[PDB]
Parts: sequence; C-alpha cells; structure tokens
Amino acid sequence: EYDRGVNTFSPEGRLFQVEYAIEAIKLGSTAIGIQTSEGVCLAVEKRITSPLMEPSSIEKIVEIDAHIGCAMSGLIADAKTLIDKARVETQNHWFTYNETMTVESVTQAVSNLALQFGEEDADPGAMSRPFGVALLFGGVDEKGPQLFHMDPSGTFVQCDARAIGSASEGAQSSLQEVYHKSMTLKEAIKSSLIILKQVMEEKLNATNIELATVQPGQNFHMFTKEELEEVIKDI
Amino acid sequence: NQYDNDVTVWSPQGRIHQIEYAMEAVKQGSATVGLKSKTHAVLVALKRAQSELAAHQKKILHVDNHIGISIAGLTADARLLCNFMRQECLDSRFVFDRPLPVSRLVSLIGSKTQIPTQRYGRRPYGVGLLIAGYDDMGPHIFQTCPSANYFDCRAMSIGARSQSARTYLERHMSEFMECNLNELVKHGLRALRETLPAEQDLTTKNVSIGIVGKDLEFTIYDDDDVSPFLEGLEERP
Amino acid sequence: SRGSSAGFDRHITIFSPEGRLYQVEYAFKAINQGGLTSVAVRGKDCAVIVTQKKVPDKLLDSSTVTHLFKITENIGCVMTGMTADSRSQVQRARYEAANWKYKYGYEIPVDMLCKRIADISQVYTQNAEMRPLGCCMILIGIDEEQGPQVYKCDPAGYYCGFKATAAGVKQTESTSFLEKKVKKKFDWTFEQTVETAITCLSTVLSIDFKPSEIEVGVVTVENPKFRILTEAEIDAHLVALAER
Amino acid sequence: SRRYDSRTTIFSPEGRLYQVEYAMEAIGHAGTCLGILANDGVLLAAERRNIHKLLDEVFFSEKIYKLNEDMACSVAGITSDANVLTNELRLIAQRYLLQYQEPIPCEQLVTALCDIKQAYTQFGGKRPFGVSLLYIGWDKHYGFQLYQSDPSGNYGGWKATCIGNNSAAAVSMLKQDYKEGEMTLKSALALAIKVLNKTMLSAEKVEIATLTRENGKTVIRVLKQKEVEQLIKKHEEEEAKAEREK
Amino acid sequence: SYDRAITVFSPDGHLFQVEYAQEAVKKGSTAVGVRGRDIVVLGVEKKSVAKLQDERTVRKICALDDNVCMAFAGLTADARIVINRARVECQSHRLTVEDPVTVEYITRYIASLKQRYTQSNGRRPFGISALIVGFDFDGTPRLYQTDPSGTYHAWKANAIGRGAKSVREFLEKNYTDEAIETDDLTIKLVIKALLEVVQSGGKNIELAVMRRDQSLKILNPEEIEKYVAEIEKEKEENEKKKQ
Amino acid sequence: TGYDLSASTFSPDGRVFQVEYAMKAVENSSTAIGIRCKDGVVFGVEKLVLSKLYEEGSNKRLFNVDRHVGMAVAGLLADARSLADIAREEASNFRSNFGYNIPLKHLADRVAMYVHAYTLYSAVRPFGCSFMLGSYSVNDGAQLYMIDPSGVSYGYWGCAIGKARQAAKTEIEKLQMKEMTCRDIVKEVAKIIYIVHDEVKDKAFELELSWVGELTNGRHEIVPKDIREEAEKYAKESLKE
Amino acid sequence: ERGYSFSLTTFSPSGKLVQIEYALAAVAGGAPSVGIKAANGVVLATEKKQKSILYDERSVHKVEPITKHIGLVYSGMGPDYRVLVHRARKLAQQYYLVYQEPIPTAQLVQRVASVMQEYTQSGGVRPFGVSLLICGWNEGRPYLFQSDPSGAYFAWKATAMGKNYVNGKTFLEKRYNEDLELEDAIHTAILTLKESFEGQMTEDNIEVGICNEAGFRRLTPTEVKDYLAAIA
Amino acid sequence: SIMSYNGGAVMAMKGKNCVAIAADRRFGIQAQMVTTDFQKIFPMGDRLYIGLAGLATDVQTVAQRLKFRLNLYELKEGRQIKPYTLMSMVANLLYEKRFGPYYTEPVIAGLDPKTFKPFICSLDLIGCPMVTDDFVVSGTCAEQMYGMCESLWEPNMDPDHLFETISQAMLNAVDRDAVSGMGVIVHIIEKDKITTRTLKARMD
Repeated sequence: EYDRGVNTFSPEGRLFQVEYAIEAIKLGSTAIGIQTSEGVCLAVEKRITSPLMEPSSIEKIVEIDAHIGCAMSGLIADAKTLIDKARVETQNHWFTYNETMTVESVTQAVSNLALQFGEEDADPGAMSRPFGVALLFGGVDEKGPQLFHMDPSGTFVQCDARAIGSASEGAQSSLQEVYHKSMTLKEAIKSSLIILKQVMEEKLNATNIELATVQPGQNFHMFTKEELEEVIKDI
Repeated sequence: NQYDNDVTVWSPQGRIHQIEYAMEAVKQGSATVGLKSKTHAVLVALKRAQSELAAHQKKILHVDNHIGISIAGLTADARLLCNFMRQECLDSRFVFDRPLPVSRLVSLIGSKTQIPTQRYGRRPYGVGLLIAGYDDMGPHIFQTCPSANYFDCRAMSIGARSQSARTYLERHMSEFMECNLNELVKHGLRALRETLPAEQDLTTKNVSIGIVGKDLEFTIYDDDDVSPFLEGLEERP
Repeated sequence: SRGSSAGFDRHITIFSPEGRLYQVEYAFKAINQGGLTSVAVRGKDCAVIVTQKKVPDKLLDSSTVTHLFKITENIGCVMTGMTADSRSQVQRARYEAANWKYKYGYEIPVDMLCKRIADISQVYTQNAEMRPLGCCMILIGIDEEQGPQVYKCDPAGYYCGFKATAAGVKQTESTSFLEKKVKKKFDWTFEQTVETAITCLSTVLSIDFKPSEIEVGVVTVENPKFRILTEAEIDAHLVALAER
Repeated sequence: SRRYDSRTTIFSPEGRLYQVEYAMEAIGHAGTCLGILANDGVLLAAERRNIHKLLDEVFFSEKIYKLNEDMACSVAGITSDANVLTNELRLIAQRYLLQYQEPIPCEQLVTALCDIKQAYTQFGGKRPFGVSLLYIGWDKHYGFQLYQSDPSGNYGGWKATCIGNNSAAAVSMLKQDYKEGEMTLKSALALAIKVLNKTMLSAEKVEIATLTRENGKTVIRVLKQKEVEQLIKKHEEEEAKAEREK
Repeated sequence: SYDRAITVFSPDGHLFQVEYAQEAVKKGSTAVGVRGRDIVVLGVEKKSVAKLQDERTVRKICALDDNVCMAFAGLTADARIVINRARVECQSHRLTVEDPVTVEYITRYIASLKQRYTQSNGRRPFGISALIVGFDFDGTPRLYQTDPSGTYHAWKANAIGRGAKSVREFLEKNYTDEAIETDDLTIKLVIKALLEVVQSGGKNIELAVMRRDQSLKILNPEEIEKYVAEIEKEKEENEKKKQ
Repeated sequence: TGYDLSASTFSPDGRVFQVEYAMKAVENSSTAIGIRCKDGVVFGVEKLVLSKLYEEGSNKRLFNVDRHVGMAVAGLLADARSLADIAREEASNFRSNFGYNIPLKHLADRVAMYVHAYTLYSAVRPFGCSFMLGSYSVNDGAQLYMIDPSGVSYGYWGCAIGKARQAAKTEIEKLQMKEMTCRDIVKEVAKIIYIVHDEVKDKAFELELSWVGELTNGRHEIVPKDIREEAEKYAKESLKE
Repeated sequence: ERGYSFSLTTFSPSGKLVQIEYALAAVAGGAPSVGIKAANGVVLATEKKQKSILYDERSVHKVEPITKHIGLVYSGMGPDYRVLVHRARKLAQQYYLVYQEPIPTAQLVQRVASVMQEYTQSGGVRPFGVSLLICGWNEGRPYLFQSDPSGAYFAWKATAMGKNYVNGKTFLEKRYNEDLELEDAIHTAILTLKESFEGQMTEDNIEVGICNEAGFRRLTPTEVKDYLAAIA
Repeated sequence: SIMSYNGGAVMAMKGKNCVAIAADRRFGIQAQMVTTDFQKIFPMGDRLYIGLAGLATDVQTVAQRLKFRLNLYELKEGRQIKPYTLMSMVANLLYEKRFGPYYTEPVIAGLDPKTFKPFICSLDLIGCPMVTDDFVVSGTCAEQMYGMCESLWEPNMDPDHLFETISQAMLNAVDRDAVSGMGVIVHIIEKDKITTRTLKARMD
C-alpha cells in the first residue's frame, strides 16, 4: 500500500521495504556456494517451469570477471543492474590500477547500491524501491578463494558455505552438518549437488541445475552438460 | 498511527516517532564499547555471526590515521557515514595539510545527519557511531545517534544489552585516565563481556579492537591479534 | 449544499462542493488568533492607523513589540494576525517597493503595492503545497494625485481602498462605528481623524487608553513621510479627547 | 505529498487503468461524431451541442478542426483538452513538413498524438486527456483514410465509425448499412444523415465536413446550411416513400 | 517532475503493480509462437472482428528489424511504445556494431526497459508481454518471451494472453520433432493451437511467418483458410481412423 | 483529527498545530535564561547530565554565533545546532557584504525569517527549538532577543525558555536588572537556575554560564571559572537557607 | 517546498471533472455580469455592490481593458480574475510584439482559455474560480466571448453570468435583438442587471464598459448616471 | 562577401492595382554555376510572395521556417495573412538570430487579402523592415537594380507596363553582375490572376 513512504522505519527499527524485499528473496530458487582452499563452487536450481522452455536461457550463475562469478536468487530481473554494475566496477578497476579487483571490493561496490532508493529529493534515474535479489559472489584473489553473501539490505559478509533462496533453511543446516575447512573442491561440488537434490522438488538432472567453479588456476568455469552428468552419476 | 510514518510530522507530545524508530534500529545492533585514558582511545566491538559458517560482521572501520569508528545499526548507512567522514578528513589534509580535529568531524556528522530529519520523504540515518580519535586535545570518545545528537564521553557503550556495559563503565571510570593501554583494553573487554549472555563468551572470533594514541595511528586488531589482549582476562562471574 | 465537504477540501485549497475555499476561511480565522485590533481612518489631507499595544510581560522590551512598520519613507503599514507571517509579509512589501523604485524610477503608489502583495497571497490560495499567511495588511500613504490612501489586503488575495477600515477581533464593531461616523460626515481634519480612530478603538474595546496601550502612525499631505507618534503626542490626543 | 496524491497512472487489482476508463465514460456522453469513408472522399458529421439561441457563429465550425492541407478531425469529450490536442496535432504536422517537405501521412500524425496520450497514462501523475478524436485525411500511400483514437492512446483505422453519445447504436446501423468498397460521397452523406437521425435532426443541429480530391489537391469543406437542409429533406422524402411502400 | 514510488514491495514480498500488469497481459488476445527448423511462426487471436475496421492498422504482429519480429499481448499503446524503442535500438546496434542484432540481444533490451519501468519513480510497469522471434545471423531460429516484470526466457513454443494456459498445455502435447519437420506443419501447429482457444474458424486469426534469410511475411486470409481446411480434413480423417 | 499533520494546513480555528507541537517539544526541555543589564547580557543554562559517562561540557547549549553574539538554546539540540549554523552563516555573510558586525536586531530578524519559512509547507517541519541571542556593543548597548518555533522574535530584558520558563520568569521579575551590572547578574542567574531546577525529577545538572558586555569588550564568552564558582556558591547558599 | 506534481483535478467514475463543476459553482455564486453584442459595439455590465459605504468603490474595477480594443469582466473570485487579467494583458502584448498588430479578440480568448485549461491538468493547483466575458472590436466587427473555468469558450450575442444568470439569459432572449444599436444595448444590459439587483442601483453600484470602433472604455459614473436616469 | 558566395538578385515593384516580383535563376558556388533553375520566390498566399536572396542554404531554411510559422498562423487564425503581418513575422524570425543571423535579405510583394491593395517591402538580414511605394531590391547587384528602377519606374502602371519595366530593370541590372543571372523569372500578381513568365536572358 501507499500509506507509507519507501524510507519509513518500523517501530522495531527496520525499514519496511527492506524486510519485504528479504521476504521476496525467500521465494527465489535455491542457490548454494561453498568455499574451500582449492576454490569456490556455486550451484543453483534452475526451476524449469515448462518442458517447452529452453533451460539454457535460465542464467542464474553469471561471470562477473575471469576470477569472479555470481549466483543469484529472488527477482532475477532486478539482478541485471547489479551484475552490470559489478562488471563495470571490475573493468574500471582494471583500467585505473592495472590489476584485478578483490571479491570483497566488488561485493562492497555492489552492496553500496542496496539502499540507494527513495522518492523525494531524488533525480530521475533514482530507484523507487530496493532490489529483491540476494547474491553469492565467489572468486579467487590474492587472499585465496572467497565466498561473499549480499542481501537486499546492503549487508555483505564473507561465508565458508551459504545457501540462499526458498530452501535455504534446510540447505544451511545440511551445509553446517557437512562442511569442514579442509574439504576439497570435488568434495564441495558433490556435497552441494547432494544438498540441491535433497531440497529440490524436480529430480536433479544435468539440465535443471547450474554449477560453476572458480579456482586459482582456472578462470570462472561453468560446468557443461557432460561434466554435470559425470558429477551427478556419483550421487 | 498517523504521527509515526514521516520525519516531518510532530506528534502532539512534541516527539518525532520516526527518529525514535531509528533509535531502535541502533538499539538492535551488537554491543560496542569505547573508552579512553590520558593517552589512548580504545574501541572494542562484539561482532555477530549470522550463521556458524559465516564470518563475523566487521564493526570497526578506518577513517583516518587519527580516527576510527565502531558502528551499530544499519550497516549500509554506516558505510555512507564512514565514506563521508573519510572524505572530510581527506579534504582537511588536502586544504590545511593537517589532521581534521575529531570534534569538528563530529559537528559535520551532526549537520549531515540532521538535514534529513526535517525534509519530507527522507529518513534518519539508522546507525549509531562510537568515534575514537586522537588530536592536539588528546584522546576522544564521541557517540553519535540517529537523532543527529552527539555526545563527548569519558566512556560509552551502544547496541543490544549495552546497559550492562554502561553500568560497568560507570562503576570503573575513575580508573581509566591512569590506565596503561593493556589495562584500558582489559576494562573495555570486561565492559563488553557484561553485555554477553551466560552461554556466550568472548573469544578471538567475535571480538575486534581498535586503538589510537599519541604515537599510535588507529590500528584494528582482529582474530589472533586479539589474543594478547584476551590472554590476561579473568573468568566472568 | 451548506457547509458540505468532498475529498480533501478542508485540508488544501481545492474547491468544496459549494465553490468555497475552506483553508482561506481558516486563515481569516487565524487573523483573530493574535487577539488584537487595528483601525485606519482616512482624513482630508491625512491618513492614520491606530492599533492595540499589549505587553503582558514587563520583561518584554516594549520598543520591540509593535505592529507598525515603515515600508517606505512615505508608506507605512499596520499588520494584524500571526506575528511571524506578518513580519515575512512586511519584508516582502519592502522588497517589492524597493524593486519598484529601482525598476521604474519613482516611488510605488500605495494601491500598486497593495495589489502586488495581494497577488502573492492569491498565489498562496491556488497552489496546494503551502498555506496562506494568517495576517492582514493595512497600508497608508500619500499619493500625489489621489491624496491620502488607505488600502487593505487579506489572505484571500482580495484588496481594496477604504475611507476607513479595521482589522482583527473587533473588526465588525469597528466597521459599524466607522460606518456611522463616515455617514454623518467624512471631511476630517488631522486631529479629527486621529480622534475618530482612537474613539473607534476605545469604544470597540470599551477601554480608555493610557498612552502606552496603543500605537499611532500617520501620514499627512504636509509631511508625507510616515511617522509613528510618541507617547507624548498620544497622551496629548487622549487628553484632548477626554476633555471633550 | 503522498496523502493528497490521486495516483492517476497506476494499475488496479484487475489490471485496469481507472482514470482512462473514467475519461472514456466522459467521452460517452459528449456530442455524437461519425466518420464515413467512401471511394471518392471521406466525411465527418458531428452533432452540435452549442445550440442556444443567443450563441454567435464566428468560426469555421464548432467541432471540426483542419489539421493541415490534407487532414481534419472531430473531437468528442472535454472541449479544452480537445483544443490542446488539436494544437499539438497541427504542430506535429508542421514539424513533419519542415523536416521532409512533404505532408505528414495521416497514420503518422495519429500515432504521434497517441504517443502523447499514452505517455499521460503511464507517468507524470496527471489526469489523462478526456478526448476521443476522429481523423479524416488523404495521403499518397493509402489514399482516403479515417482513424479513431481514444484517451488510452489506442487508435484504429475504420471504414465507418462513431464516437460520443449513442455511438453503439450508430455503429450497429453502420454495420448493417455500409457497403464495403461500394460507397460514394453522396450515399455516404445519405447514410450519415440517416444514422444521425436515428441516434438523436435539423440542419442547425449538425455540422458536416467532406474531404475530397480535386485536380491533385485536397479540398476540405464544411457543408453550408443550404446543403444540409437539402440532405435532411432528401432523407425525409426517402423515408416517406419507404413508409408508404410498406 | 512526478517522483512517487509506484512499484513497491508489499508485506509478502510481492510487487503488486507488476502483478496487476500481468493481469492486464492476461486480458489480452492470445498470441502463439512456434520455433520451427527453418521457420518461426507467430499467430494472434484477432478478437472481435469488426467488419468496418481496417485490419492493417490494428496488427499485433510487427517487425523490429529485417531479422526480428514481435507479437504481444496486453495494452496495445504500451506495446507501441516498446516496439518503437526496440526499433530505434535495432538501428543503433546496426550503426555501432555494423551487424544485425541477435534475437537475444533485442529481447534483453526490451526486458531491461520493462524492468527499469518496474523500479523507477513516477512510472507504472508496462502492461504487455511479448513474443520475439527471429533468425540469428548464423541461421538459428529463435523464440523468446518477455513479461512486464522484465524477465525473459527462450522457448521452443509458447503462448501469452488470455487462454495461454490451455494453449501452452496443448503445445506441450503437440510440439514434436515430427510436427515441425516442414513449414506447413509448423504453421498448422500454430493454427491448431489458436483454434483450441479462438471462438470460431480462421476468420479470427492473424498469422505471420519468418523464414530464414527472408523478411516478415503476413499470411493473407485465403492462405489461412486453406490451412484451416487442411486441418479440418486431417481432423476428420483421423477421427474416422479412430472410429 | 487530520488537521494537525502538516504545517501547510490550517485547522478550522485558524491554528497551525504542527507549530504548536514543535513548541511543546521546546517546552519539554531543561530551562535556559537570559538577562539584560545595563552593561551587557548574561546567559545561564541548566544542562541536564543524563549520565556520568559524559565528559563535562558535552552537549553545550550556549553557542558563539559571532564574536559579539552569543546564543542559548532549548529544545531539540540537533535543530538548535542547525539554527546556530544558520545564524553564523548570516553573520559572516553580513560582514562580507556590508563590512561590519551584524546588528543583533537584524540578525534576529533574519534567523526568525529562516525559522518562519519552515512553518508554511508540507515539505518540511517546523524547528523544534527556541533560542535567545545576546549581544553588547558600544553603539547599540545590550540587546537580548528570543525566537520560538513559529518564527516570532522579540526583544527582552529577561527571558526564560524551557520547561520551567514561568517560574524562572517570576524569579527574574524580582530583579531590577536595568540598574545592575553583569557581575551581580551572573550570581542572580545562577541563583534562579538553581531555584527552578527540580532536584527530584531532573537528577544532576551542570550550570552553563556565558556573557557579553562592557567587561568583555563586546565579545561573547563563557563566564570565567572562578566567577562561575563564586556564582554557584552563592546560588547554593541561597538555596540552603 | 516545491509544488505538488500530481493533478488535483481528476476524473470521477461518472466521467466528470468534479473540481471544474465546483469552480463553476463558485462562478454561479458570483456577482451578476451581462454582455450584449450590438450592431455597432459590445456592452459589458456588472453589479458592483460594496459591503459598506466605507469601501472606496472607485479604487478597484471589475471591468478591465486588456487592449485598446479588448476589455473584459468576470463572475466569481476577484483575485483569480486579477491573475487572468494580468496574463491576458501579457499575452496580448506578446502577440503585438510578434505581429505588430492588435491581437484579434478570438485569438486573445483562445490563449486565455488555454491558460485556464492548463490549470485543470497541471500538478498541485486548482482551477480558476471565474468565468470571463471578453468583448472586442476588430475587422470592423464586434465580438463577445465567454470563457469558463474548464478552459472552454463560446461566442455569444448576449449572455449573463453569476448569481441568477438563468433568469438573466431568459430575459435577454426575450429582449435581445440583433438590429439594436449600442445605446439600446446599454439600456438592455442595465435592465438585465436590474432584474437580479437588490436595492436601488446607482452609478456607483454597477460598472459598465463599452467596445466599439474607437476602442474599449469603462464608462464614467456620470455617463452611467445619465443612462440610469434614462432607464427610470 | 558571405552573401556574394551564391550570388543572386530579387526585386519587387508596385503598379496601379498589381505588384511584380522578379528573381534571377542562377545557383552557383562562387564562380561556378551549378543550376539555372534555383527557386528564390516562394508563395506565401494566393496573392502574396516572398523573394529571398543571399546564401542559398539560408534562403531555403528561411523559406521553410517561414512556411512553418505561416501555416500555423493561418490554421490558428482561420484567415489568410495580410502582407504587413507577414513582414512583421519575417522581421521577428530574422531578429531572433540577431547575433547568429540568417544571410538573406527578403523582399515581400502582395495584395491585401481583403482589399487587394499593392504592398511591397524589404528587410535586412537581421529583420529591419522598409515599406516603399515604388520598388525594392535585394542581392549582389543592388546598385545596378537601383539605377534601373530609379530611371524606369513610374507611378500607376498597368500590369503590362509593370511587367516591361521590372523585366528591363532585372535583365539590364543582372547583365552587369558576374554572379547573378542565368535567366530571370517574373511574377505579376493581380486581383484575378497570377502571371508567371521566364525571360529570354543571357546565359553567360
């Protein structure tokens, strides 16, 4: 309703719009990121809605830069502006400093947009509402592999393993049950796919999920259907 | 009700409910304590972890060689204010080639955060700050609020359950001036521990420290760098 | 209908079903909140404004408490209603008169100044985002052609010249008294005009004024400069009134 | 201020734009306008509502506006809104002529105006224009053309159409009386007179404009009282014969 | 200017304005798209055929460039705005990249425009959904769908507008490798899908086809009637087979 | 009843309730008093100390708005600091344009009009502070003005703002300040502040003293520490007896 | 503050712009005004009753010249009328500056009506609460126009506005005649005012202006006195 | 010099109940001829014409913008423009570019739409108007045209005599100017008809 401005605090000290946007996150398809010493693995349920749809057109994991990928959950159309800002940020950083932006810096630059919405004293081009999407930025910088979570409130945090989206509760509990700091990238990929298979409704197969990894050696890499098939076979 | 949705609406009692709600935003945050001696200013922040696998949210930030801050409340507003403060200090060093005195920075913060509390469609900043600084007048602890009021404190604590920390600080403030750095940090840590529940305890993961002084630029200690300060701490009652 | 209302017509300046602007009427009511009354009378070769002076606190600096203002050396005014609204309007009138002289090379006539202020007020009555000012302005001055001039503008943007007028709580009774006085005759001398204004105020308030309870400002064809009388002159007038 | 804002350009829970629907409701009560396309011309016929005996006539017509050498329109709805839109139409036509040095094709003019209307329905917080327009024109791409546009910014081309009061009954009559591809200006005028007679006639109560081509030039002409009186009398005697035959 | 926030979150995390725009889309006439091997077919329900209307002026199928065309369902005027923006963008892409747009590129542009209108002050969302079909320069046929929220997907076959649910269920049961082996069968699949919803016959149907390397081709009513007659022959013969 | 939500809305009685509510905010604040004497102006403030954690001198309610002009405030402190910045800008701009110290009456009028501008619109809310301006000059004498949230400005011989303004005014009216010096007036101000202070409800308080007069050569400044100690001793002795 | 950007005049479910109807109610509650177009001129007359004798009746005029050849009068709200008079004079001068010719009456009426329309759609304003009668003389011809709060304008031979204007229009229908001269038109206009007038009419109770070849001019109290003596 | 870039000459002349307007036909760039049929006289009404000399681009731009403004004026007013009003409109248009002026000096010739009274006038490039009772000229060969017209013009000429006078003036004037000529076009405007003629002229 319009009884309140978008910048109205609740009596409990929270912005109404941000809390509603978080509620919106809780309707997205489930994504899971796991950070290990050998790299970061991102996975996301595609949620095919019709067999006439082309699963390849569902892009839930995108490349921010050769060393940074992002998984997203919630209102995916809202994520496009944030993804473009992150990409432009990394390329501006490379242009100015002749070096690669750290995952934390990219996450910070994106999170600085979360609360930049409002109505009065706002020029055209101003956002009228918060973004209804949560992001998992996985990457590899001088500090090794890094996994970061950002939500609509602009708060971002480094995580060892994080689940976002509709089933994030059970997914997070399982991740806590299975994660150890010494696990290998293969172990993390297998565990993430097991958790996704568990929390998903449709049977997990090579077409209805997305899986990417970032490693110190290789750049951001999206698993092909055959690699996905090989990983799924051992589950 | 009809008085508790906009910052430009006075209630019949002479209050502005939106500002009080932003105060609540601050009161929800995790506790942080600031205190000082004749030579040092210390911030000790209890950091929260949203999940057992997530890193604890950073609560202490750099502003300038002589100024650091601890934040409690909305972290995006905290980042906005920190960026503004950093730019102010940079402007001072650029124009006058001298560090910005802490009190003047606090006054600028006050003006900046008061402006939106009077304009339709704007909201108060939802963050409280503890500001530790050192300048020609010595060390300083300041507390800034969403109401745009600021206070110059011998010691302060803000955030959830910070009343216990304030009780400890009121009890022990007589000793802070003649404390060495280690005793000062230990007092800060005991005050912060008073905010903790019985089950929780101070560790090297959920504690961060910030120290500034005459010959010490503002330094943030995290993780194992906190172990030296925690080592001498006794067991809580 | 009668006093009917639709939508937000009681909160902002939009027409009610009867074609009324309730906020303007409420500004007129706000004029009376001050509790004071002023009267203006036009003589043959003079114009006079008298007004109540109230200083309930002896700690107030009585010199600073006044409702008479110089707009120009030859134009004076008495303001009635909300004090801060009145001061803003006086500032605007002074600006308008100075700008007029700067742009056209002669002093603004009283009628033209009143028209300009009234036009500003009218704007307040058609744009919804601001309220009308809760004050009424009475201007006096000598026009080289028309002679003495008394003009009044109100929060509705309506203005008019007058032979005599009043503003404030006792406006209606003041107007009745002055109507009788002007009906009997109108060709007053300076002393006669001052005494008529004072008698109007005293009768409507039922008080017999000490010099310090009222303020008097005058323009005359002999001395067109706006002049505020001193307690000595006011007491002379009050004694010359009591004796008769 | 949020409290007083009408929120003109928002959807309703059923996917409707209430201000646009209300503007169309306003048009429904305005004076009847009808357009008929023929092989050798196109006509507009409008019911005059300014029928008071003390009104003076000073203008080219009451409801028909020339837009450019080759195009005219009639308006049903809010009169002052219609004046705004006719001025904008004339400006658009002249801008096109300045840029290209040819007259604007009719559909391009209609589309340019409908873009303005649609804009008023999507942003800015203003009430929409409460006007529907009938356009008649000629261009070299499609010949004689008749268009209709409404407050939503929707528009369409027609062989015959009606807006304003009793438009539904007039449309039914046209559906049952219009001979596609077999209409002349004369039979079109007869049909217009019949339809206006049903959805209501006398000469002073209707204005009729015709648009034709003469020697590679477009002629827009408002029929004088003599011609309209003759048309009404011809319809009256036609109806008398039809009644007598039965 | 006017800078109210129109699209805002509601307590359950829903954007009511986007949902109401989607209701408006569901009020539109049904549009169907099928992606063939060498042909992409768009059909639209020409609802309420008025004998007096000039059909050329109310076509819901349009060309964006030589290789991309679009059908839509919802508010016609909003669709006109979006189509004009997309045409300008296609020409800009030709100017700056010196090649034609991919179907995905202009689809992304339109979806981004819509998303922008769901998150900017003083604007309501576009009340249209679009099917964008075309051929990439390398020859691949493409069918995409966009909705008011600014999300878009690629489809093998799809429907939008009123009765899109039933049409989509029919296309699920009928889209096969055999059913799109030839241009005739692709066109007949589109016609059958529309006939499952349209009130009566091929009178109420507008059909356009795009073949590889060729421009948009509108099927005239005679061709549509011949195809409908073939469909009725097939239906009768197969029902006789069943009996 | 809907009429009291915006400063651009008159109630049916011709009142602007948002301004009255701002004035209530002023009324719920600790008191400050200004006293004009023959030689200058003295300001006293009862700064409530809400915790011992605060450094002495925190949240000062006396400001220097110009070399020759001091300002004492009551109400929302942040609003008061904003108005002090406005007053400082006005004084500095006046010196820049006209080349001399702004007269106190003119400064008060300018700041009062700035305050008034916030009482007319729904876009902004009225200021929640009242304040006094004090000055002393050779040419103008001693001047004391008070401005309230409605923008009304008046000159005074003695003024009290805050929650105990009426009792403080009753006490001030007992002084013949017109024939007194600043040296005695500081003691009287301390005594009045101590009298009106509520020892039970308000807990502890600091006395803030400032003055501007002949003895300061027209410069507004905090009262020297020894003078304040003497004044507070006198006030406590007056209270105890 | 900056003004509200949204329109305060919007459509009702019945299709009415109710704020325009309410502004028209304000107009209908105004003081009566009359216009009559004669063969050789136009007369505008209006009741000018003051609340009390204290009012300097000759300080504010209701009949205003826009140009040498154009005058106008109103029914409704006076301050709104002053706004429109100022706008009309500005518009006429702009036309003169571009075309070096006195603005035709119809063109002036169209421009003023355009302004009035703008105030029915722009953000944060109400419509003008006045109706105008505009009289002019050009091309050797007199013109009488009425312009309403909605921005719609009509050409009249004779009309009445304000309180009791329906009876005035019936009276004008009965009395009016296209062939009558200007003096007969003045007599008829004053008679129309008399129908809805309270108390005795004096040269100070009503205001009259006339437009003819020479130009538009407000009649003097002495001329109105002569016409009133003749009317009796 | 900027207005000699393309050359050209127009002239208008007043008869008894008629006007004449004539122009040379050459479009060239400095010394090079490009075409010999460039239009410099534009209809603005049934009996109202404007001739434009000077820079060819500005000739075309001014004619087009004037037609824009005139079309809007005649739609809004519902009447043909009078010659004096057209002169004022052109003056306003040119003065709007007071510091960026169009490089053309128009002449106007017409009859009153209601009275059919002859009108001619000329304007400088920033729009100063000059109404005359005999003749006006504009272009590179202004001095030559002035000589011819001052010598040949007589009051109250009938259309045939006006034609001969303006024709001889134009032909002999342009014969002494290098960058004007290549033909002459003449329009005689009368109450009942417009007669357009092209003259036998030197083509060097």
